[PDB]
Amino acid sequence: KDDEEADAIYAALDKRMDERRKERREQREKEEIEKYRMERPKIQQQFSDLKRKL
Amino acid sequence: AQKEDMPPEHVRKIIRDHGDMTNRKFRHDKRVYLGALKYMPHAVLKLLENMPMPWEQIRDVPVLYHITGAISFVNEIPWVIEPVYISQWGS
Amino acid sequence: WRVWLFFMRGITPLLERWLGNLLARQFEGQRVESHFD
Amino acid sequence: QPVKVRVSYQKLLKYYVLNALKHRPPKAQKKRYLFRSFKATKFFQSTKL
Amino acid sequence: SYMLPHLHNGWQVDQAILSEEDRVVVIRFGHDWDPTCMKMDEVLYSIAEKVKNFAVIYLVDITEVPDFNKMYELYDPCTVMFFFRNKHIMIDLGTGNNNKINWAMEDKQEMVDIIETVYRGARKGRGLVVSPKDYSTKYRY
Amino acid sequence: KDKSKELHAIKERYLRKFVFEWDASEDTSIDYNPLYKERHQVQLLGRGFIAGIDLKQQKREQSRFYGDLMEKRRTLEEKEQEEARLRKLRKKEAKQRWDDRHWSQKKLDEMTDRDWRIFRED
RNA sequence: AAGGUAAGUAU
RNA sequence: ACUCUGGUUUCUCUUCAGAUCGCAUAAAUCUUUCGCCUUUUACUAAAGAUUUCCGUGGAGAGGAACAACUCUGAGUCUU
Repeated sequence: KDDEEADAIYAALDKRMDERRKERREQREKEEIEKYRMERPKIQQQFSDLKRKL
Repeated sequence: AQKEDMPPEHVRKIIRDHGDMTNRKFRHDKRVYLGALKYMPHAVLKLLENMPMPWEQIRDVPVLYHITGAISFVNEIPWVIEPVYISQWGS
Repeated sequence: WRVWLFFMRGITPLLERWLGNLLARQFEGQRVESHFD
Repeated sequence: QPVKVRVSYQKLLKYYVLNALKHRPPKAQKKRYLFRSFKATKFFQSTKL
Repeated sequence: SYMLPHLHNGWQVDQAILSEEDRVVVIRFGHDWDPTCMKMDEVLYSIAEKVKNFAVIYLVDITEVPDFNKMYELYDPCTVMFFFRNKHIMIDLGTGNNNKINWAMEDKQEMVDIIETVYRGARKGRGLVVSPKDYSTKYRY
Repeated sequence: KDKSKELHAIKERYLRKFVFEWDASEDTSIDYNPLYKERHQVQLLGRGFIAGIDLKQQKREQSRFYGDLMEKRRTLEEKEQEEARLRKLRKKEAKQRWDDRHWSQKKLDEMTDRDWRIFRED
């Protein structure tokens, strides 16, 4: 089982290289999603009151 | 501890050992071997930027080489003093 | 030499991601109007 | 000077101007270094060649 | 998408292809959430009843059923494949890939024509059928 | 011709294949104004030279205005120092040209290794 | 780089 | 004219980056405007927003070379 312990090394290496801006880009996309949903709400939330009334 | 610099003959012996796919001595070390081949462009980029200049016969560079001979990077950035570099290229 | 190195820095991610997703064990792969309905 | 070298001059200036115009300040990052995490793992060795 | 029958494992896909002896089995490999797959599945649902006599339509989730990803190259976002009497049928679509339809088709008549051509050719014994429409160009003007 | 170029400019203002080469039509350095065509190149006080271009050729393309100004304003005493410097530099460059000459001006016995390989490479 | 795979029986 | 003052180099890690991070300069995706248009994968070239990549500075931390004396200012600094 010397292969499944070697794929993890390269996978962790790739994750470490992605760690440069992972927090700084997954946070900006969060604010973009919130801003987009402020103007255009989700479809399920547009029927939340009606779904409640069922 | 810390990893020391291996003698230059180690990489030569490893590469001569890694002849071809026909040889049956190495057939199971695949994930360790070809998992690092995706970084081949860096090996392309690292040596081309460390190209010896016209005023140098031999340019020894530090090398970070895979333990299986799969890949070798020139682990060095060509840092130069800009007036010295410009004067050398003017010469 | 420097021009092709500047090309190289940009093209390295493409080749790296194309390779690493190719010789890996697991491979990975008009909708605007037919969306909201 | 001939026409082709002149056009070379304007095109080099064009690329220089485009680079200097469409330039954004580099984005903040956590400084993860490659060739430093290779040798951390037991898969790469260092030498001089 | 959520109306057509769903196959949940490779054995179910095997049995679905094996079970039908006089109808072409149309299988959509993909994901319910994929927009291309939603367009393809809504077209299939539109024509599901009309082709009842000579076609049966099933939906297979490749993430849930990755059993045929390697052999059938099910790596495009959407894939439509036709089988007849346990035999994959190829279509000369003009796209360069005769083994599958790997895009969403808008018109519901074109899919009916493709299924009808596949049924005719397969009942005649052919393994390749030339589609009535050449898909080397989207005919956008 | 050029007179109508100005009027044409005034009127215009108011009223598959890989191409490695750059088309000559893309050239912008085309002007009707004699001022903007034959521009006055920077003399740099007769002591500065454009980069890349060799200094020896640049010296003989000089306008000679500053050379005449120097030979006019200079007194005899300060003229002798410049004459001596010019003679010394001329002698040094003559020695350099004598050492760096073609093999046609050298005998076989006095050939150097560099000249030998130059002759062989011909 | 492609949109240029005849299909079918038989081992 | 005095006692204490504690280095520099280098290898890594963790973060923050306003600033020409960079006196240098690529690529990708998306959104618009175009030019080819014949279908993606490549493109024509401007704009906008992003991502990745080649590099960078500051700070903090952890080892090593360093071996430490002293640089150095603090001062009663002395005739």
